[PDB]
Amino acid sequence: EIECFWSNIEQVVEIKLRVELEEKRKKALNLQKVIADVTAVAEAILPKGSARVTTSVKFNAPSLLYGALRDYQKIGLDWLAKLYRKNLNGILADEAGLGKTVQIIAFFAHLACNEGNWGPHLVVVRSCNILKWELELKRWCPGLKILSYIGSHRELKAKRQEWAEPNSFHVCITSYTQFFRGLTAFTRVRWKCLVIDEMQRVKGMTERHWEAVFTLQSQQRLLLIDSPLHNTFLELWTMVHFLVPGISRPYLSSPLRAPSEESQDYYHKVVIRLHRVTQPFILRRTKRDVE
Amino acid sequence: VGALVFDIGSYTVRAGYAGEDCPKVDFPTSPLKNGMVEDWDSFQAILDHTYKMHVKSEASLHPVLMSEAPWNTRAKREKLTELMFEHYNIPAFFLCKTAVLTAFANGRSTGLILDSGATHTTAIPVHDGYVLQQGIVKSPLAGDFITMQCRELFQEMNIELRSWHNYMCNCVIQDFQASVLQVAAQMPTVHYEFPNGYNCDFGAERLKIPEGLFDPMLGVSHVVTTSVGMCDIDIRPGLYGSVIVAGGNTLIQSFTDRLNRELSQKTPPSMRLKLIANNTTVERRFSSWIGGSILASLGTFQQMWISKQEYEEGGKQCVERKCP
Repeated sequence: EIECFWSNIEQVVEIKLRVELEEKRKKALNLQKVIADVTAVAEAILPKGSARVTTSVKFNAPSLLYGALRDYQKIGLDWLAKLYRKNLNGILADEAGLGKTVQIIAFFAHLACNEGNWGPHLVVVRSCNILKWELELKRWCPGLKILSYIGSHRELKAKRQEWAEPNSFHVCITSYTQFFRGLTAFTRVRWKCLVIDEMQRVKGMTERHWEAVFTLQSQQRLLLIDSPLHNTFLELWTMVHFLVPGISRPYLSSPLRAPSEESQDYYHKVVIRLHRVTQPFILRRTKRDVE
Repeated sequence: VGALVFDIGSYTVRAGYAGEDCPKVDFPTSPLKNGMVEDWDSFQAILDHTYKMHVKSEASLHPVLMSEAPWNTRAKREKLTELMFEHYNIPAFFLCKTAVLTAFANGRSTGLILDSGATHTTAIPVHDGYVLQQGIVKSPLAGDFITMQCRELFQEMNIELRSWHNYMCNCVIQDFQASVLQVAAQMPTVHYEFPNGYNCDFGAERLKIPEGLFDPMLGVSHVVTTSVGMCDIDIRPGLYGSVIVAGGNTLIQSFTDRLNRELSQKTPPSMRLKLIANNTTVERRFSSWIGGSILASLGTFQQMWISKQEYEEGGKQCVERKCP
């Protein structure tokens, strides 16, 4: 009889499964309702090429990463660890199909207990692109506290209100429509690990959104290079300041705007700066090396 | 006709319906000094006081279930069924061990139970819903002992710590325990105030008083580790991963915690020893009543009681036959 009401409690368990299934159904229903400092340091540190799988990974899969790593994934993790260690924003340019997400999740779980490094990291992503990336984040790191940013303006505002709090959760996220609705709401905290991807094809990149993408507050920032950064002034000298903040020139103090001819010469000096800042962080190579 | 489930525990009586979560009446119990009915008339009277004053319902209507001590003697059970059916004329009856209900309250049939009441703290390993009488270990280092330490440690403080004053005298030493007693070595302490306002800086007394049950006689850890020794050989791993605690007397700060350490360092480290943390007073105080309330409610309870019928066809003998 004990086994019998344990059976009835097991039908309670299947009722719980019904509750979870209805919660996923309601997920669908609501979704329907819905100068060269960092440069030189990265040149020295970031292992690349033959040093993409064979290096000194002095920080492997952390305690909080309940998942494995590819050798070059471990190396990206180690480079990110040093990158924060040296107060650096850095680009993680592991080619797509090689698992940038594994490196980023491992770095989220590693930039952690020790310093207790807890700013709700970040990932700047698309509304549609947030889903799979967050799925991976919780897959490899089901322990790291995370917060999502997609939903009704009520839910989005509630999430935004709790972003300013430091140590609140490991990882923060942001889409790009709510970026229209959250333009200056993402420059709040000096996030301990900021990450930018998909910024390239953001709709309506107005000067508003230009800047808001540019000078997000961070104690660290990351970037994913699906394709090497581009020969457009704004985006990439941002990516540079991003890479080299705290410089003698505050970002909004941009030295001459527009690519005029004289501004083209000043921009060629800035392009020397540009290449030197961007190259060190491009761990970009084909599957052939590290398939 | 909602089934009534009463706990007649040594120091308080927990009473209520099967379908309700809480015993609607929890009042002080005495005719249960050793653990079983010492005074049948006083026992019968307090039961009478229960049906009429505590629940305001005749016993003749609702089905009734009573819980009894694991180590109790049979003669108590035969007489209880004799007294209960004859006097109250209930339609259906049942008897279950308090330890069994706790394991039922904790939703874990196979387990080991630690509880304490008036004068007694015991260890009872239950397998497959069956109490192993041979495995039971009964110790005197109950809550009363610790409170008696409190009372003496209050008398040495020379505070002014008819029967009601004794009830007050006993009530306070228990109330002090919950607030203060935790298991110079204690650093600055609480400022607990008596109703009249008297108090003191209750220092190491909060740490030394609880230590008696571990070291005043068999400590609680010794009570249990031996109990499993006395039981079967191969089920012992099951008990260790299923140890439970119940009883208001077990409500001391870091009590369950210190128990985990004492056992973790006494059991083989390889063992999967685990404690189920029903440490809340409400959990502990209700644990026995909860199991009984669950038991009566179920749809197979409809065949498990000793109906009034069984008692006409057979006398006291049914108790040993229907209740494990």
